[PDB]
Amino acid sequence: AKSKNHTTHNQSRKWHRNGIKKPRSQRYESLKGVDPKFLRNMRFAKKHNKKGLKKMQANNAKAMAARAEAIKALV
Amino acid sequence: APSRNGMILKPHFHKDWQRRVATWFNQPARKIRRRKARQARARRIAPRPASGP
Amino acid sequence: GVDIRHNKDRKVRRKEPKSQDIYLRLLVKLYRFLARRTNSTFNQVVLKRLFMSRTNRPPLSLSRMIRKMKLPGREGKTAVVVGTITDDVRVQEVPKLKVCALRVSSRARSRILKAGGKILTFDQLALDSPKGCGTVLLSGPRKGREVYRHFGKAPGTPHSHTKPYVRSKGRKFERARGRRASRGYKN
Amino acid sequence: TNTKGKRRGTRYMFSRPFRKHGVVPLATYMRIYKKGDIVDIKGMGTVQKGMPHKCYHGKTGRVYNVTQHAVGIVVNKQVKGKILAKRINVRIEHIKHSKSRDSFLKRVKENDQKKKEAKEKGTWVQLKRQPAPPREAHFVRTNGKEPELLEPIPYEFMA
Amino acid sequence: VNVPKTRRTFCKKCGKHQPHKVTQYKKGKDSLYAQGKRRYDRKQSGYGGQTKPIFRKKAKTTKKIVLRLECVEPNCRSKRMLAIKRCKHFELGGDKKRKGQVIQ
RNA sequence: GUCUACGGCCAUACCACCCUGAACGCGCCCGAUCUCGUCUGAUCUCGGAAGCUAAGCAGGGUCGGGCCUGGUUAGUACUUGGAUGGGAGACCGCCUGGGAAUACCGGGUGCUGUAGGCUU
RNA sequence: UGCCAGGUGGGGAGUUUGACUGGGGCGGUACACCUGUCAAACGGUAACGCAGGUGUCCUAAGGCGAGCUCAGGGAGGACAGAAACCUCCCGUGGAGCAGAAGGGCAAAAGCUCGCUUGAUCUUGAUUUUCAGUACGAAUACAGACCGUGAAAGCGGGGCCUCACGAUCCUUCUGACCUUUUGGGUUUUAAGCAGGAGGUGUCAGAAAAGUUACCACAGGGAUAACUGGCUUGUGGCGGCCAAGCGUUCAUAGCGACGUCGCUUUUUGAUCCUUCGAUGUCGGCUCUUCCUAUCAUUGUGAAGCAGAAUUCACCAAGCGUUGGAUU
RNA sequence: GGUAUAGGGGCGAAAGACUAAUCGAACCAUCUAGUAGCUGGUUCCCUCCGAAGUUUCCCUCAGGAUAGCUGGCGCUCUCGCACACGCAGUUUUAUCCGGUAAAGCGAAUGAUUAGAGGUCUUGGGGCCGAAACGAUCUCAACCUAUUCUCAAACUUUAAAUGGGUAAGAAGCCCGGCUCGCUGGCGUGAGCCGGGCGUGGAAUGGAGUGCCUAGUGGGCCACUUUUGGUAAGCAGAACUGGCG
RNA sequence: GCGCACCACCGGCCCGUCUCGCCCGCCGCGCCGGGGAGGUGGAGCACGAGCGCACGUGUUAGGACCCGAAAGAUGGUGAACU
Ligand SMILES: [Mg+2]
Ligand SMILES: [Mg+2]
Ligand SMILES: [Mg+2]
Ligand SMILES: [Mg+2]
Ligand SMILES: [Mg+2]
Ligand SMILES: [Mg+2]
Ligand SMILES: [Mg+2]
Ligand SMILES: [Mg+2]
Ligand SMILES: [Mg+2]
Ligand SMILES: [Mg+2]
Ligand SMILES: [Mg+2]
Ligand SMILES: [Mg+2]
Ligand SMILES: [Mg+2]
Ligand SMILES: [Mg+2]
Ligand SMILES: [Mg+2]
Ligand SMILES: [Mg+2]
Ligand SMILES: [Mg+2]
Ligand SMILES: [Mg+2]
Ligand SMILES: [Mg+2]
Ligand SMILES: [Mg+2]
Ligand SMILES: [Mg+2]
Ligand SMILES: [Mg+2]
Ligand SMILES: [Zn+2]
Repeated sequence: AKSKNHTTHNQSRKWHRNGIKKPRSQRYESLKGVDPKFLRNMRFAKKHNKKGLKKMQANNAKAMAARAEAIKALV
Repeated sequence: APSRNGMILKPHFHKDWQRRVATWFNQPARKIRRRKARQARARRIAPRPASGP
Repeated sequence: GVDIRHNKDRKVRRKEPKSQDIYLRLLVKLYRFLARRTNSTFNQVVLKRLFMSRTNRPPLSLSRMIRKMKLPGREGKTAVVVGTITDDVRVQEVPKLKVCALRVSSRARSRILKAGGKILTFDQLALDSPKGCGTVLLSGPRKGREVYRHFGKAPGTPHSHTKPYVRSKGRKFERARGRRASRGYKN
Repeated sequence: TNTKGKRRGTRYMFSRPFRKHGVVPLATYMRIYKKGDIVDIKGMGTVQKGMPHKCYHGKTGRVYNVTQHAVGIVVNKQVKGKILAKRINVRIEHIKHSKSRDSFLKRVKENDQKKKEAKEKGTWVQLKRQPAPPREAHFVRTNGKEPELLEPIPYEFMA
Repeated sequence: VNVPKTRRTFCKKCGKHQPHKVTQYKKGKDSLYAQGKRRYDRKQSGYGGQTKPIFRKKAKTTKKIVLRLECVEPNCRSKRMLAIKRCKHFELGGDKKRKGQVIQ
């Protein structure tokens, strides 16, 4: 009682019935699989981002004032 | 046969359990009989507490 | 002879509530009129959420509603909930809020009225704000039920954190060959 | 049935071309690969370490990780039902920059130039590409000479 | 295969590379009082015959060699097991073979 | 025009023979106390500047081989899709598109980056 | 005699006696793996397809650094010749890299040296088969101890593609580790983590036959008939013409080659039939076919007569009695 | 006629024979509605959607588990409510991959035919020679320029068909902060602020989550193709059908 | 602009384990107890959603959609045939 061994005859129709999908690309992909040293450095950099925030605030305020002055000069 | 993530269950129904099924249709009659016996015992000891010692 | 697939022609979304209670039917009729007539989409959202089932409108906690109303800008606005407002016991200070919900718990109702807030029904909301102006629409956590902890990637699969269906948790019921590196392998 | 060997069927795929054996040129070793760089993988038989699998040969992916002498590339792979975005570690010698994205970058820069320019002019320029249009009807001038006749050639057996 | 009698490798207790003595690991005695052995003896007692399987389909003709590395540093004497690929001939200090000689 | 040191692409750069090299440079070359290694200062290493283009090296030449790039081969071989096309078959023609490779015949025989020389 | 212990004990009891398979058995492993082809220029793809290989081996045949070039050929030198050793030249690798094959490698990945044991300890991530689960194998990292080289660097086994193993149990190694239950100490024991002892039917039962005295549930998924496709084989018929025929290829034959027909032989297939289609022969009887043995009518001769064979229309009518099986 | 031997027992001049029409283990009742991956059957209507005989594992091959195909229930959003994101058994424009068809063997490996020039080399039969590479050919493996025919496990070349990516807002251009990483200054990555929108053609509304039956014997055909003389034979690839 | 629910990512917290370390307290100063940083393992936290009843579907243990063996065991009846 020998039977059929292997085939791929009807498989393509089954694959294409339910809309074969390209993998869903999502913004901000995960960081799994990256070297630990680089991740450690990134974590340390993000840990101290809050430090020296007033410098960023002052620089942003100065830039906003300069942009407003430039807009007024243009007008 | 398991099928796509069901619990692993082990029912204890491999003996002849249907031979020893205990119904509870006697429950209201049992309660009535107990109440009648309790009232009769309370009446037997007229001044003593019905609860007991 | 036209080659068109008919497998996705019938949409499955609800058109009417499955419940047979008559007060919900009256609210459904009122908001059907409001949504089909007024151009406001708030009435459409309220109608759709009224059609939803019990699990699709999870209860909203008092603390979560207070925190959402704490956001700047949405001050002096009426809270609109299509679920049930439930009391939260691990919070002490409750401000005054205007809330609209199908059901309010007795503890939550007492605490809201004690603080000086107002509790309204949807028929009162229609009279007060027929177009839903000046209202904040909120809902409870949809994924709050314990069923979703069992959903997703199957247990016994690498990088999976799904709770398996176990009769009882213990030392000798699971966490063996398949989960121990000393017993065969682990995922 | 066939064997499950990793390098089965790679007799010619992982083979150096004709008269191109020997020392690997050093230009490929000193090319940088930033994150988000589109890269096409081509295996090289000279280097055995960091060898990509035969199914990724000729595929194109994006770099997401970098090591001392290898990079991590996410490459789409179809397995009988779907396309899987999977990440692999490939050494530098089997890695080269893809030139598909540079044409798009050049067109983007040209479009930005054409947007900054001709803006004060007021005339909007065509930025979108278009397929080949009709051949812009013209005149053909047969000065003097008449067209040459081309009669069919009678058959003759040559073999 | 041939391996030397001394092996200067890492020592977990010392924390550094130390010379180690190389000896071949051997099976010990069942001790007659392990929980599994006691359970097996209780199960085999009485009637019913043999209760557990007896393997009778040996296929492999060799066993994996295990090396017993003992730290030679005093006050440590830490042992460790190392397994090497299967081989049917093993020795210690076995004839370093003096490459480039006359064979007879 | 050109050379040296480090290179990039790795024969348009290779191979065989012949001719020419002004200056710097590159080498041949002169020795083994010190450094160093050999059966041998042959190689390597070190110490030098009496001779030389003899050789390497650089340029040029061969109705040169090879190599690179074209024509021919050829719309040929082959090939996607089509027919209630032919033929007993083997196979073949047509419609709709793509399109090779030998023999044979032409052209060419390294460009170039950094730093430093010579022709001042 | 009663109770234990060892031996014997098909007298008796229970059970087993794998799978694939152009039916089954026998034969083989296509049952776990690796190389080239099949395989139709991504990948993947079957047959008891083709050519093969594996269950090993290596203290160096692993890891570094240095120095050389191999196979082969030519020209020479006392014994010395085709092969002993030395010298020069040519030598893209035509040698070697343990094995089967493929790929790869020339101041190497080959040969010779010097030093070593990265064949060490520990978290994760990924690749191969894949369900994208394990095992094995491998790939980039990271944290310590190192080896080597002046250094850049290289190395956590073999240049790469294979060389191997779950639960339970036992054994070894490690922590001033946890419990050993009313408490305390000490032996013992149970745990935690990492190796080994093995399941070759290799995701892993503990397993001998016979039944023609046989039984049950099924199967035309599967054999022994006929009937179906095919015609290797069997049988029959042509095409060319080297030769036999005393001379002369074709009166009669016809090699070396080649084209056909039939299912009156055996074969290949398993399409119908296993809730049953009664088989080998012989006897009796009817009909049909012609690939004609004889008779009717004719063509040909190595046809003189007789006889003989070749061929044509032609199945109307005949094709016997017995010994042996 | 009386009596004795009763079911793993009896009895047997031995046939597995007889033991109440049953004997290679009698009859009666119960365990028992024993088990069956194996046959057969499985009861009203209409409407809507609608399959597979395929991958992996199993003492697995008449069966299961697991992926695949199917149905149901939803949910999150966009809008012919003058005002569109995103996806495709498509094509176009760019940019990578291959080693099959073909072709070649005057190019490598292997097979192989025949003539010209070679004491290249040596050797066998031989002839003119005591012999002589002195003359003449011949057969051996080789060479120098030619020549005939080949390769699924050969190849310098090399298609058609085909397989990945890119065709913008998740993109660019500036300013400033953080870093136990790497560095002579530098990198590289991550954080905040600001400015710039139709990114080839044509067609589609999409995304996402739970349960889930049946299936897991297939067959045929154009084309490519393996074994076999061939087969309405056995076995593969693409597509389309019957089922 | 405030931004539900939800999704993706980056951070934070809890328990086990590994590495490097600096300090805190006492009734009993010890083989005492506690804390940090950096990886990793968990069916976790990160302002909740369960409980009870009823209905439907799917998987099981039961006789288990219905009918069907060749068998096995316990207790009894037969030599009126042979
Ligand atoms: Mg009481
Ligand atoms: Mg006993
Ligand atoms: Mg027996
Ligand atoms: Mg069988
Ligand atoms: Mg091929
Ligand atoms: Mg293909
Ligand atoms: Mg070297
Ligand atoms: Mg390391
Ligand atoms: Mg017999
Ligand atoms: Mg059949
Ligand atoms: Mg024949
Ligand atoms: Mg006559
Ligand atoms: Mg008998
Ligand atoms: Mg039944
Ligand atoms: Mg079965
Ligand atoms: Mg539907
Ligand atoms: Mg339909
Ligand atoms: Mg061909
Ligand atoms: Mg059917
Ligand atoms: Mg279920
Ligand atoms: Mg029955
Ligand atoms: Mg039995
Ligand atoms: Zn030690």
